[PDB]
Amino acid sequence: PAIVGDEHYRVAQEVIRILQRYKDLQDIIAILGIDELSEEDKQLVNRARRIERFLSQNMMAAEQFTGQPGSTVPLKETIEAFDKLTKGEFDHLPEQAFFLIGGLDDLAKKAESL
Amino acid sequence: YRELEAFAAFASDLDAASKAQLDRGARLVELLKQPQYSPLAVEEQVVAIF
Amino acid sequence: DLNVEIVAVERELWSGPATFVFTRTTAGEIGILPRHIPLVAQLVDDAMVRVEREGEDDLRIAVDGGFLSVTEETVRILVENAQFESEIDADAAKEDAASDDERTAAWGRARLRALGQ
Amino acid sequence: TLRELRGRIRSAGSIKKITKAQELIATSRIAKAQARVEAARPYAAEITNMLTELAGASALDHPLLVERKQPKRAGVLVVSSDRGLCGAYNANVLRRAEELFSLLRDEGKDPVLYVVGRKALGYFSFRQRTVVESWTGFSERPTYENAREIADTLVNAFMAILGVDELHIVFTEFRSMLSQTAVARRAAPMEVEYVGEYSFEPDPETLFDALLPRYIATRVYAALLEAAASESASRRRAMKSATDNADDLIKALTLAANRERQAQITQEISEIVGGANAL
Repeated sequence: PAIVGDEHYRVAQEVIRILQRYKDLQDIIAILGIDELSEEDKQLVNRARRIERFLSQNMMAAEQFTGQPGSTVPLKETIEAFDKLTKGEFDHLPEQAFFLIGGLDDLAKKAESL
Repeated sequence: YRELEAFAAFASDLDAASKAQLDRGARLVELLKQPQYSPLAVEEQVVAIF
Repeated sequence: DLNVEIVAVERELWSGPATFVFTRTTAGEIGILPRHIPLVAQLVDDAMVRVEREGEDDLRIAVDGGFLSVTEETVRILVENAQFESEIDADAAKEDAASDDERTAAWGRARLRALGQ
Repeated sequence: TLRELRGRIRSAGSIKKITKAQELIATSRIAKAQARVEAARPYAAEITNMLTELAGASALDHPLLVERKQPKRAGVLVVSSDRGLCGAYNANVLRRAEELFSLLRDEGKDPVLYVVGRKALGYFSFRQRTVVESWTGFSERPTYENAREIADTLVNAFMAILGVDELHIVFTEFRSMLSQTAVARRAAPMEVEYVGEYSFEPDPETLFDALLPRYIATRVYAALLEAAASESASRRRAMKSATDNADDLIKALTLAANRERQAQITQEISEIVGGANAL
């Protein structure tokens, strides 16, 4: 936090915490599935999947493979988007709306698309 | 499809759109199925995939 | 002749043939023979049913808040909980007959009125 | 690492055995619950028949049959399992329940929760939505006593204390062993359906009033039995899925254990022959 700021650090640590809890639950996810978790952990997993997919991005170099053009997300927008994600502000959108999306505005666009 | 195929076997029911995707994939996979020693010229491959 | 179908909400209890069926409906005591006009009647809270059929002994049923439907062919008794006389624990009936709860007391009285008490 | 993989293999084998046993037990209990539904059907048919006759001889003005002037509140009876391992079952119910709420919210009626099942009770306890009353311990094997209690509470709330102007039941219909769908039914006010073309004692109106609560109790009982059968079917499917996942995990862990075993043998041979080749 002395370097990137506490707004950035807090969001990054919350994201890492959510993903670590998801990795810990991976065993139950593999055998039984999301359904048998506790409600707290179920919500955590449902937003952990969305955080994991939102970390994906349509890279510029990917244009030769996907055909889609690439996108650049400024750091402030990334911090705000992941802060919203960790707080649950996007738990209603489908998970696929986060694949290779690269931004809040384009996320809303794809959510409208689906 | 190949993710939806596994998902469907255990879901009680699926959306009409999901069933449409399943039925399209079950035909695409059969389309790509091909016998041995029977290569297709790109002229026939494009039509088959079409 | 009549075929008496005592059917509970959970399961069917009895479906044998019968010649006469007697029970205390909310309008008084009623007896039904074959070809009785179609009828629907609510049994009283402590209603008991007595079935007379060819050969076998009279069959007494404790009925909890049942309904009696005389039909062209079947007299169907729909019951919440129905107990034959053979299934009655007499001491339990005697104890329950004095219960404070109105429904429990009515059910105990129905069990007794079947028990011959 | 190989020790961890062997332990994981043992764990997955034990879980495979347990889930396989649960799958077979769930098949047997599907059979039992469906047999109970079949046993309960004839009473429902006959009570519906006599209700139709009474209605044909009734004014149809009982409160259960007429829409409140301004519905400001509505009851929702969510039927849910009291034990887990049923896969999406509870969620499929609960999601539908919330869908119904979104409708009720859009219609200006705030839902009031009545919950049957421990899982739905926890579901709502975490979302802090207050349940007025909850019943538990009979979703696996319901009895008409529980259904009568539920129906009496719901009907008393409808007649009313704040009370409700409407009540729905959300439960998982079992249509076939493959299909189990959460549906929401409005169980009051009932709508009269004129389908087109007897005596009563003392009068058909009093019999109608005494029978409508009984009919609602019977329908709640049928819904609970349907939910139990659907719960057992979902448990069978979820346990089959868990058994398949455990078998796949056992296969993957066996491949990993074999790779680690070969790697350890090769590493040991490398150390031994490096020591010989030095000496």
